[PDB]
Amino acid sequence: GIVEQCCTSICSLYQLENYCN
Amino acid sequence: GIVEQCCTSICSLYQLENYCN
Amino acid sequence: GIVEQCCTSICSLYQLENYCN
Amino acid sequence: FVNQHLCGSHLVEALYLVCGERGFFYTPKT
Amino acid sequence: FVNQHLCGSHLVEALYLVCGERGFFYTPKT
Amino acid sequence: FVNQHLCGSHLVEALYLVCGERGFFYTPKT
Ligand SMILES: [Zn+2]
Repeated sequence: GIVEQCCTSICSLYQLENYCN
Repeated sequence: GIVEQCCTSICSLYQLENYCN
Repeated sequence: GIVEQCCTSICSLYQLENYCN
Repeated sequence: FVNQHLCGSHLVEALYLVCGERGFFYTPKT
Repeated sequence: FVNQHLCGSHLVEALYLVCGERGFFYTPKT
Repeated sequence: FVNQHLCGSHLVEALYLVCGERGFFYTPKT
């Protein structure tokens, strides 16, 4: 999830846009 | 103190309110 | 540089002012 | 874009800029 | 509320929201 | 002044306050 994809690992722009509405 | 209670260890809401006026 | 002087090591006020214009 | 580990309020700020008008869900589960 | 180690300007911001009108003393001694 | 390791947006904020009207160049190379 949000903390394992973007804080535990290095995300990107579109992995972060996945958590939008 | 403030750095050992809330940064070195995990504080709460009311341990943080202790450092108010 | 900027990341090795001020993030990898401990900078100061005037080492940070070096990166101004 | 950033090449890093976004954590805490940094992580919520990134989510604030990138989504914009859509908004986001911040769910901090492990 | 947060379940974490509040450090630096995060720690001062937390102290800013939670105290409010009372204000706070930030004293960073080890 | 701060006696610490300034990293990320903290590092850019420090550079924002201290330079002011002059501005700055943020170049994050390793
Ligand atoms: Zn931070």
